[PDB]
Amino acid sequence: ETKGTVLLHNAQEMLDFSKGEEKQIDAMMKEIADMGVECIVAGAGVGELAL
Amino acid sequence: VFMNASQERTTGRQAQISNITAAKAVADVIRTCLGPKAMLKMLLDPMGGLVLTNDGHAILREIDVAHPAAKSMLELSRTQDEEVGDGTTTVIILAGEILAQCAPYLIEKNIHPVIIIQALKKALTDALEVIKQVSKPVDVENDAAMKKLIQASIGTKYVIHWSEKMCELALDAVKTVRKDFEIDIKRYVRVEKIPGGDVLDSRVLKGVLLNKDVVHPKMSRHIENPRVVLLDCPLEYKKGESQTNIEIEKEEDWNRILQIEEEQVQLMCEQILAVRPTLVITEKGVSDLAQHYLLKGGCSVLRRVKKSDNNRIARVTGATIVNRVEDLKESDVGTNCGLFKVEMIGDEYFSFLDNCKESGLQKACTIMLRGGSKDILNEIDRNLQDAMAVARNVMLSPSLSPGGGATEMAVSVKLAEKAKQLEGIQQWPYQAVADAMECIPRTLIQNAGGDPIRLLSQLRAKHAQGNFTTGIDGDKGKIVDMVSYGIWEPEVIKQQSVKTAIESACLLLRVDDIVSGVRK
Amino acid sequence: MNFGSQTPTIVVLKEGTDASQGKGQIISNINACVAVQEALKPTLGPLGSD
Amino acid sequence: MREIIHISTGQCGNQIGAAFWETICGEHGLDFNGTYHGHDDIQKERLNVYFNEASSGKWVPRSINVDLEPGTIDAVRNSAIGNLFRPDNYIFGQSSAGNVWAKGHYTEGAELVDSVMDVIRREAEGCDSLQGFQITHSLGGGTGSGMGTLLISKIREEFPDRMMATFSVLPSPKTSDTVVEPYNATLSVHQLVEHSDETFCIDNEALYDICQRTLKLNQPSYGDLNNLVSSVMSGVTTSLRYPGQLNSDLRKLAVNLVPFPRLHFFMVGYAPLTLTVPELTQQMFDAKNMMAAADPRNGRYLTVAAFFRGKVSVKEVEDEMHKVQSKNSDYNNVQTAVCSVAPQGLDMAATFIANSTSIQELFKRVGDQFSAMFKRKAFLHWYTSEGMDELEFSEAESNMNDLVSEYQQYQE
Amino acid sequence: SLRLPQNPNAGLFKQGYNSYSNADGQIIKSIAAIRELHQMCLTSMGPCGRNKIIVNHLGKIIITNDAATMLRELDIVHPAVKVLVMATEQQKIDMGDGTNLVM
Amino acid sequence: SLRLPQNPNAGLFKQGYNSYSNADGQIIKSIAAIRELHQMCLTSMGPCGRNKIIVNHLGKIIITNDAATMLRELDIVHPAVKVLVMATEQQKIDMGDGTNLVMILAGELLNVSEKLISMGLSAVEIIQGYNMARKFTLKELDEMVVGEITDKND
Amino acid sequence: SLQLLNPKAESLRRDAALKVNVTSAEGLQSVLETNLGPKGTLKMLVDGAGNIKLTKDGKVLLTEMQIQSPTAVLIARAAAAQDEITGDGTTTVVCLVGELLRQAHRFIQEGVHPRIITDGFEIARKESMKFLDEFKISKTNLSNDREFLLQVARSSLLTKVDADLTEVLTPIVTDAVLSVYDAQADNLDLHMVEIMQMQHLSPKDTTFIKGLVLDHGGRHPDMPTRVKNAYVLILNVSLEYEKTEVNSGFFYSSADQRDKLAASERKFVDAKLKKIIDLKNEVCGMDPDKGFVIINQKGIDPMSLDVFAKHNILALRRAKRRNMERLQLVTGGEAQNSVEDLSPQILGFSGLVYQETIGEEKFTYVTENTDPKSCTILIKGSTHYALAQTKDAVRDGLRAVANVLKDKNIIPGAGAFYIALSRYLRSANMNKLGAKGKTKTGIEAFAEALLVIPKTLVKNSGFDPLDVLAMVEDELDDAQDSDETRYVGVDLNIGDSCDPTIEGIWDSYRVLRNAITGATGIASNLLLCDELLRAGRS
Amino acid sequence: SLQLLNPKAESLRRDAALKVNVTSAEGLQSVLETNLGPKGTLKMLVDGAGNIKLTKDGKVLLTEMQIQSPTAVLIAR
Ligand SMILES: Nc1nc2c(ncn2[C@@H]2O[C@H](COP(=O)(O)OP(=O)(O)OP(=O)(O)O)[C@@H](O)[C@H]2O)c(=O)[nH]1
Ligand SMILES: Nc1ncnc2c1ncn2[C@@H]1O[C@H](COP(=O)(O)OP(=O)(O)O)[C@@H](O)[C@H]1O
Ligand SMILES: Nc1ncnc2c1ncn2[C@@H]1O[C@H](COP(=O)(O)OP(=O)(O)O)[C@@H](O)[C@H]1O
Ligand SMILES: Nc1ncnc2c1ncn2[C@@H]1O[C@H](COP(=O)(O)OP(=O)(O)O)[C@@H](O)[C@H]1O
Ligand SMILES: Nc1ncnc2c1ncn2[C@@H]1O[C@H](COP(=O)(O)OP(=O)(O)O)[C@@H](O)[C@H]1O
Ligand SMILES: [Mg+2]
Ligand SMILES: [Mg+2]
Repeated sequence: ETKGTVLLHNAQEMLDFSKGEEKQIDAMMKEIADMGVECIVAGAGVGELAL
Repeated sequence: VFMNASQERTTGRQAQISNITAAKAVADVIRTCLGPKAMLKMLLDPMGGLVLTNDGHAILREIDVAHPAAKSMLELSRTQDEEVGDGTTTVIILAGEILAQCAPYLIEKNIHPVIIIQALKKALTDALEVIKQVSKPVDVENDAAMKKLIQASIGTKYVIHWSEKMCELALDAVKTVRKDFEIDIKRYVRVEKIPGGDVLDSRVLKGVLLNKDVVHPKMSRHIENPRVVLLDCPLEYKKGESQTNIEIEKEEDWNRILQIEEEQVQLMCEQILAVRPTLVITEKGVSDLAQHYLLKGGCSVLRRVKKSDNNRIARVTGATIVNRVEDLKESDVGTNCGLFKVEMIGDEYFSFLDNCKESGLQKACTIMLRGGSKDILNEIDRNLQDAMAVARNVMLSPSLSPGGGATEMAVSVKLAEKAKQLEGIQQWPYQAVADAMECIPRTLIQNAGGDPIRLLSQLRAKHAQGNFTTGIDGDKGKIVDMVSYGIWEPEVIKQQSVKTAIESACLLLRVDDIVSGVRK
Repeated sequence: MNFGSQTPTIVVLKEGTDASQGKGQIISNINACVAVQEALKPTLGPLGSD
Repeated sequence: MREIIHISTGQCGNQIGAAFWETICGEHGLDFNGTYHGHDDIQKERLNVYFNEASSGKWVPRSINVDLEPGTIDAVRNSAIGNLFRPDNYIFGQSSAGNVWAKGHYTEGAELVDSVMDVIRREAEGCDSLQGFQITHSLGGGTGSGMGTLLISKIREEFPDRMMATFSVLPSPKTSDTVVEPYNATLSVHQLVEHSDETFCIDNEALYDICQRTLKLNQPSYGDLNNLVSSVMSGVTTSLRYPGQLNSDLRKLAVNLVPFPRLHFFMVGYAPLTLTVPELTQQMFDAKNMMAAADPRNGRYLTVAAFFRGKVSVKEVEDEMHKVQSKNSDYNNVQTAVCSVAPQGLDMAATFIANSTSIQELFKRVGDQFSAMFKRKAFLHWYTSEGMDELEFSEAESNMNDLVSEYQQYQE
Repeated sequence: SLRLPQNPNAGLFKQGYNSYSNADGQIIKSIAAIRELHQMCLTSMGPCGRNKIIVNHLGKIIITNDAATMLRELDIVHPAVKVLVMATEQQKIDMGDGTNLVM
Repeated sequence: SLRLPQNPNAGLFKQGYNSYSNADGQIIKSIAAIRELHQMCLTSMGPCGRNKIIVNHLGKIIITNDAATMLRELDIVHPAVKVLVMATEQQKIDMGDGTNLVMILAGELLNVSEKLISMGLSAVEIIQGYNMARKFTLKELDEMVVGEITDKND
Repeated sequence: SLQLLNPKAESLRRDAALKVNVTSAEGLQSVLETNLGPKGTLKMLVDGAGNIKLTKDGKVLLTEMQIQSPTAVLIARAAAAQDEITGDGTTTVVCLVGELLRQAHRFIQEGVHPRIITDGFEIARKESMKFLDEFKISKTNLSNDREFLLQVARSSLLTKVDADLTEVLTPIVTDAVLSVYDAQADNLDLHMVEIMQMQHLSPKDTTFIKGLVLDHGGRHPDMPTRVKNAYVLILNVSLEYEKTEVNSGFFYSSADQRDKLAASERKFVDAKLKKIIDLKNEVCGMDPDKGFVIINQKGIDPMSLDVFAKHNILALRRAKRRNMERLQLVTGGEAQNSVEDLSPQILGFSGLVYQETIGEEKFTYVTENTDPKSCTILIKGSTHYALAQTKDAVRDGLRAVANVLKDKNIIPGAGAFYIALSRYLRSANMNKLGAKGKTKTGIEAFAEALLVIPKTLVKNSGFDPLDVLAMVEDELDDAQDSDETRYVGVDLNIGDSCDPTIEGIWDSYRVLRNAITGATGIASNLLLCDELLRAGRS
Repeated sequence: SLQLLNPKAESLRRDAALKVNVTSAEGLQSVLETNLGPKGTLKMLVDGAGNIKLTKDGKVLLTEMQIQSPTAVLIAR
């Protein structure tokens, strides 16, 4: 909520910051799905990577 | 064309004629506003309020005249109000006459406006001499005579009926502010108003009167011996001066940042509880959290109190203005507080602070006014300023001049007698000074409804033979000596009236031309 | 007792009547004649202009 | 956070607020009946910042309009834009502040403020994300100045953190006829600085110049002025109601534009006052487009922040900044915020808000009037009668010595 | 406290009528106002008196130290002055000199 | 003679303020002001009632036969007519049924009261009459009731 | 004098200033003459749009209609200031200043001075203060007579509303005032008694609630609606996020630090919720039967509402300053603001807590307390003006009955006070008084001005005002010789005299005292003023 | 009721007409009563043409000065 801004001190964080996201979102989403859900009602705007 | 001027240059004799007519017009507005039977004046300001009074100063504040010579007459009331505080209408009504009597000569016998000025300084020098001789001293410690001295000015106001209470109200207030030379000042005299109630139960109480209540409900509404401690600072965490920007890297930092906000207010509250005060009066606002542990010791928290109301609390409770809380000691804590109590009035809450009453700093106080309406409060408040102004002159100067026009009439007689022995060119303006000094009793006779022809003739016949304290009774309209009448005024008001009135004429008489509309 | 709200004062002379006191008007009258005089100043003489 | 309340106080406050809502409602789309006829998600997905979805979608703005002159509130209400605001919101009580800080303020804070704290409480309880409050007051009047000061204080007490943004309208020396304008404007700032978190300065005298120079309306009507004020407000609020990250959300605005705490005052700058990003560059920074009387060239910019709108890329703006910084170096400061939506009526605008030492001119002026033209203790009895003393005035002039000093201290 | 009640005898005599009674100050208003024209006849008095140029509405210019002749052409709005005007004319049609002494 | 004094001591209040006492047949006019929009409601009561085109400020139109709905959009000047607007608004919020009955009954009580005030009945007795009639009216509605549902779903 | 100084101005002096103060007084008197009394006419006020608000209070009429005259604004402040602290006697002040000016103006035309006339009013006022001591009657509060409080409540309520509203709303006030008296005998009106608006079935359905009612309820559906035994908790701490004084970015480097940091951000809220869970563990016994409710003064984050919903804890947010100062009086607990130091002693007690909702709004009801030190008066109404009429009626009724318990005396009304002062001032020997000269008519002017008030009550009923005082005068002529102390009244139903002692008509003590004091001060100041003018810069 | 017949008409009834009749009579009384007796004051009827005339009789004062109020016309007649 307070000044969400990237910070990358070296190239090692630059390489992993782009795929870190994929992995994390994917993990949350897989978690949601092992429960056998097939439709989710969102309350606000949904991002493209989560979609 | 030429420069921004020469619209209609009023030059020569007609320019001074308009000034004497304009200066006379200012006195005619408040001609009836003098004496014990004086009429009131309701002026309508353009903002939306209303000023109900008979004081010449308060009347001339609201009026606006688009003329430069009359505005110099307008400023003389500020000279009298911010010097003593009594006799403002006396200043305006006397000068009008001085400018008016000198006019015949200016218009006709062609005496140049500088020779009149030289005649007036010798009249001014002789006026202070006879005013010094006619005045008798009086003892300052006599409370019986002091009550009659204070109520001399109240008699020309609406609250003469409550004069038995106002003199006791004003005498107790003046002695409280009086410092043990004998210098006093009205800035600590609190003019707080309470609409409604009866004048009889209205009384002065030693201490202050706030408009606010306590914050938390569990605060003690009745304390036997309060211990007041003044605070200036915010009691809450504040942003701070420099460009700050904390950068947070770990998850255990943000909860730490919000936790030190709780611990800093604990640190400033815990050191306040080293002395264990009962009442903590903060200048700026208060937080909901610090107040909570101020409660865990037995203090009492209030809302933001303006500076003014804290400097009076510092002299009442004996505390000092404190901002740094780390340097708080036991010596600077207020003590000897009488009582704490909160009354319920529908307008707002009111917290009372009473004093134990038992050299040092001068003590302050708040005078309770219980009028009929809002205008009655403002009317009575100006009466206290006019009544308490009289009490300062007797302490600064033990002399006491007779009232009822006897002082100014004494100036009229001696200047008239000495004008014959002053043979020369200065005789005509010197004799015209007595013609205006005999008008301030003439105005009293006109308001009383009597004939000033035979009264002034009877006055001058008895003034030389009978005594120097003869005067006109404003109520009955007969000649009654001031010794038996028992009403006296200070001599300082007579000095400012004669000095300010003559010094105003010396300025306006030198006016030659009037040119309006030059530039900003 | 009065007929209305206020009562403006009377001007003694008629509205728009020009009047002035002192030595300024007689100097203006003399300067007015000198202004007419300057038109006929170079005309005087058998070597003047029309 | 998600929502911000919008208090409007005073005759100037109510007028500017009515204009502001007239702009906002049409911006992201709602007929004055509250119904949403807009297309589509972009205009609806941040509508919860300033509107309360009621059952049935009768959106209603979250605004508290207050005034001590029944008449102004009444006019606005009986007019158009009279179905949106809930009837209970208006809080209006006789008589009139009377164009006095002292009187109006104390007397009606004593009453109107209590009623306002009551309305600010329950209606707001209704949200789950207070972020702060936006107040529109007139610095120089009676009700607005006095009440504003009281309310700001009262609210800050009941909502510690909550940011606090103002859009006070500074007085016009020439066109503000009333003589006691400076003597109020001074007492208002005394308390605006101690409490507020970000404030914007708008001067009627400056508004006249822009109305007559660019717009060329022969006689400015308060209406024109109001429309221009409304446009800047709309840009700053879009900085807020459109999904975005550049200065996303109020608190961010504050952090970005406030170097140190005792400097809240901003100089709005807006163009295309009646297009290519290079064209609008000159219009933003032209010395004549400022809505502040003081000249900014003689002064010194501290933190610049430009809010573009309409079709503009990242690089259009970045290249522009690179070009501009190069020539006005004597006057590295930059902050860009591109938006996607466009001005109602025009394709692309660019609002400009920079902190500048030049405000100290607009305060040296006001202090000069306050002191010099009241060394003679003129028109003071009106204030001493209400109850407040003269020590308070001495404190007020003292704190402007301070403001001026600050700006001078940050070496103009 | 903005607009007055407008003197509720306004149902009586029309706005063109002006009353200037006493107590209000009529005598003070009059004796003074007429001091301007008193200086006119005073300056034009004696053998060294100054004649006064009076241009009427038609344009017929007259220059005189004779006071009467003056007040005949002066259109004077003040009524209290006019008592002195035709009172001086009585001296003209009758005695014939002193027009200036009686004024 | 040419002009009146035009109501002296009228500067006590503003020029825009006006008083309207019971005299001068003004209570009859208020009954007539109710009669203007009451006749609109007659053509809208029952199954053969006719809807109303009530275009509004915006242009947003609604066609309708309900007393509470139509009165929301119309801006009314007479305060006595606004009592019927808020009275029908209370009917719609609480029960949501019988708004035309409120408008047509309360308008006719003012209609028959036009005859009572003209006869010379004091206004205090008129309120006591309808209150005593109301206590008997609500009492008899419970007495002459027939039938009941007794099942939530059928 | 003012025209040559100011180029534009207005000036009235020595006859118009007197006519203005009397004409404006008679004009404003005629407005509020018909409203005075029980059978007076109602008065609506529709300002701009058509907002409607209905009441008979003179303060609402004066403080809503803008007035231009300079005299009436002083009558407005006088009528307002007397009512703002006392709550009763508004139109009485206007009638006294409205009548005392015209009753003195006839003698100003005769040529009597204004100074000596006002001197007669002041010395006559001191006689009325001496008469209040003998005219009043002592009443002991230890008896706790509920019938005496019922009769006082019907005095003001019959004036504003009819008998249908008076009978149902009278015991609502009596039950609220019955709890005011205690051993300390300290009166508290603003904190204890409150008014709240609620659009509901009708005005007649106003009921009394012994506990504190709140205008909010549970946001989530799963949270409990009704609770049998709810122990309240007061916390002034704000549980949504706290922004944090200049704190800026959670500079995150990889994507994970982000999740970690958001979780971190909450940790501050869970640190305070855990203290509530630790408090619930102490009072966990009889959890299905008992319950727990939390009331916050500031907002609560919606993320934390699910925590309370899982434990079946009722949540209420954004309470008023006054309600936090009243929960201790109702529930009997103690207040708390922080979450560090908790105990079971500060928790209150409640016998019944339930919620009822209508439309979009929802109300929370609390009642059935063990020893409630305060209560509320939830007024029902149909329209907005119906609430405003009940606002002024309850506001003026509570202040009138509360003043009876402040003192140990009460003044009977119905013209007994004014008729008694008439015979006292007209029959008292003048040699005992210190006034002499032309003070003969000043006693008669003020004594005769008081008679116009009780016949103004008759002017609304339509009877002949001079004829219904004939038997009143004849009754007091024989009552003094009959050796029977009785006080007459003015009954408007039959047009004959009555006794307020048995009928229950009463009036407070400080109302008539402050009314004549405020009226005599205003009327005296208006008489002495002999000039009006307007001047200033604008 | 009169406005329905003639919108341009006016009417004061039963309290405003009584104050007009009494105030116009008292206003006419306060101006014209000063001429009563030998010590009365002299009036100067200065019309627009500048004609000056001194008198104390109420007939010629009211004849030259036209009366606007309807009540005082009945008293002048
Ligand atoms: N910029 C701007 N200023 C306005 C407008 N209308 C009024 N003002 C300002 O309003 C100021 C005076 O109005 P306020 O002080 O708000 O008046 P008020 O005190 O609320 O009115 P009362 O409460 O009745 O006394 C002046 O300085 C004007 O500059 C407007 O449309 N635009
Ligand atoms: N009772 C009285 N009788 C006669 N003269 C009085 C009386 N009281 C005051 N005066 C005169 O009135 C003048 C002004 O007094 P006061 O009214 O107290 O001051 P101000 O003019 O400031 O109101 C004094 O110079 C005094 O001579
Ligand atoms: N050479 C002179 N020496 C002394 N006095 C003179 C001389 N010439 C004229 N006067 C005086 O000047 C005065 C002018 O008076 P004037 O006003 O003309 O008389 P009237 O008013 O009768 O017409 C005369 O009274 C006369 O005495
Ligand atoms: N087909 C019908 N035959 C006879 N009476 C009917 C018929 N339909 C409706 N009514 C009557 O007409 C009345 C109209 O009621 P109304 O006030 O319009 O109801 P609502 O509150 O739904 O508008 C009803 O009370 C009903 O008794
Ligand atoms: N039912 C009644 N019978 C007799 N007198 C009454 C009745 N109701 C009110 N009064 C009288 O009316 C007067 C005014 O009452 P109230 O309305 O409380 O004060 P105000 O009119 O000043 O607001 C009181 O003096 C009271 O005696
Ligand atoms: Mg004095
Ligand atoms: Mg009452």
